[PDB]
Amino acid sequence: PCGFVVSDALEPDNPIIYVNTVFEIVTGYRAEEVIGRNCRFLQCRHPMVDSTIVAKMRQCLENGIEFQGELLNFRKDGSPLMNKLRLVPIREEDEITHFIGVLLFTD
Amino acid sequence: RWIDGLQFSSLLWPPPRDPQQHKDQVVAYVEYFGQFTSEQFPDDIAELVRHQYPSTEKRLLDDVLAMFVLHHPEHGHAVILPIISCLIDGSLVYSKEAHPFASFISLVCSEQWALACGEILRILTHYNRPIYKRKPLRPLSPWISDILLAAPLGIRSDYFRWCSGVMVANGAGVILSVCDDEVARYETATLTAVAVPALLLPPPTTSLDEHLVAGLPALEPYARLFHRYYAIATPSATQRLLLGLLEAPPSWAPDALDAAVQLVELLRAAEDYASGVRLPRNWMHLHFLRAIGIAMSMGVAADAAAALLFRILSQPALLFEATIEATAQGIASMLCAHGPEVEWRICTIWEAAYGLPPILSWNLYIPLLKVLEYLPRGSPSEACLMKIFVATVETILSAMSELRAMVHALFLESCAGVELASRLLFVVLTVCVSHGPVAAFDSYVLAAVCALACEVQLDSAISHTRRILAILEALFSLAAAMVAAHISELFRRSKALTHALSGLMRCKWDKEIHKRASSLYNLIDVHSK
Ligand SMILES: *OP(=O)(O)OC[C@@H](O)[C@@H](O)[C@@H](O)Cn1c2nc(=O)[nH]c(=O)c-2nc2cc(C)c(C)cc21
Repeated sequence: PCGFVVSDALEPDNPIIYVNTVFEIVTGYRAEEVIGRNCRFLQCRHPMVDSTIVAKMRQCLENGIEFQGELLNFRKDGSPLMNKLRLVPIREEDEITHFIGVLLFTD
Repeated sequence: RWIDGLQFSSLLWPPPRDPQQHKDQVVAYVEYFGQFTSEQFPDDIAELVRHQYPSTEKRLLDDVLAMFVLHHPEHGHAVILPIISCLIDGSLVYSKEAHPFASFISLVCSEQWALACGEILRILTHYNRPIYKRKPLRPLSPWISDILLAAPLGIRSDYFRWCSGVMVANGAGVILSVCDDEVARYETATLTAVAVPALLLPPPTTSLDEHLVAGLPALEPYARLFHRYYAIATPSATQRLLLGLLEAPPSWAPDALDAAVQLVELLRAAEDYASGVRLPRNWMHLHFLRAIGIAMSMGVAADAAAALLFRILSQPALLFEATIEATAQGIASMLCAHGPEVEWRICTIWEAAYGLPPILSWNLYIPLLKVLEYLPRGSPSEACLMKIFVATVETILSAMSELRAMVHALFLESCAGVELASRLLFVVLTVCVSHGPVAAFDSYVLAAVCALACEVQLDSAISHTRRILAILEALFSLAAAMVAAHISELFRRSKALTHALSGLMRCKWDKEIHKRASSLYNLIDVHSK
């Protein structure tokens, strides 16, 4: 079961706009708390989440390339999971206006 | 010396059954007792009571003790207090038929009688502070109750006026503890029924001097009392109660409105912890909103209830599952029933309430949606909530980007109403173009549509697509032809939306999603150009 998320890359830090229903039920974070926030927070940082893999995203995010990787993220319950994120830059004219994260949670 | 004398009298043996000898004999001892009244008298009776009590037989000593207090209230202190101390000790258990108390309950059931009665209650109040010697309790709370119970309504009302300080133990403490003992041991609540009018409403005018100089007490401690009274009070009684407080003179209340609102705070607060009595599910509407409107419907009394709604709607915590529906449903109903004239006022009070004051936020409007669902079609009330809507949207436009989440909510949260949300989002978009913000609305649609379109193709997820198609399908239908031009221009200048619609068209996994997706598309085509 994939959870989905979208970011407006035209704003600063790509704030979230959409949250899939399963994301709402497997992160405890209903849409209202996380919209306008970037998803920088799902790992919060916390020392044990791999520092490199997080930096590899932001580098990959600038040029606008697909990134597939796997971090451990935790609900605000503190209970941790890990997913393989797929971040998909979407563009048309062709400027990266939106981002789509397709993350598949696994505790 | 003299205690030792009456030690073998008929004072300690059961009262003669003859009424005439009962009366003649008691008349004789009350004069023997009262002959002394020396410095020693309190010390004298104190030895007499602890030594001679408690016994289980009915004795003539009870009646001499009880009467001497009546004929000499000046010395009620020296008589009751030895008993008070043993009640504190545990020497005496208090039974309403325990025999020192059997008669003091009986003398109370005539101005001489009233004063003696009064002082008995005035004494027992001061010693009634809580002790622990199994919760800690107030030792003399129940005795006050049975005396107050077996008593005319005139003195109960004056006991609570005196006790709460309308004109040593906490005044608020005893009233709560004697009102509970009645509820606790008896199965009714008549003392709390006289106490709540006693605190909120002024003395009766016929009692002039008292009436002129009296003040509303501090209502903070009697927050349970009001809950318990309002939990049981027939709805007609509370509207009698509220109006009386509303149209009281200003010497009574600094601001009666502040106190009427304060009362509401306390029943709401006591609702979370009160046990045994639960307020009705429409308690905010039933005991208040029903009444507050009618005042407007029926001289200057109507004028003061109008100040309450401005007060009620300038502090929007009334809206703060089923209580919200009923609270919201109630607001809708008081609007409809009262008449066109009052609705125009209610609505203009509402506008003056919301800064047209509190700030305006989308979170403020989530409750009014549940009110608006119940409103009828085309009424000025609907217009008023939609007018406050535009006010909210105007204000948010003026960092955290509440707007981005708002549109998500109308589009998909089901907060609810596809009928409303189509109408609501139409307003939302129209405000953004006036002022960028229009990109936000432009941007979210693609994100939601395409993310949900991808999820379906790859139970709740399919349900939301249907809703978004219908909201957009209806945005075409309902500057109604003008927004339609914008959506069609939005869809076919972005290749992502273009693809997502097409796959939805051909989806048979869900019957209604592709009937719907087809229609939206054809609507895009015609309004595209
Ligand atoms: O500054 P930093 O190096 O911390 O940034 C890297 C990321 O942590 C952050 O910038 C986001 O881009 C990462 N991100 C997620 N990070 C997570 O830990 N869990 C997730 O589920 C994430 N989903 C994301 C989805 C999208 C669309 C983006 C753009 C980023 C993202």
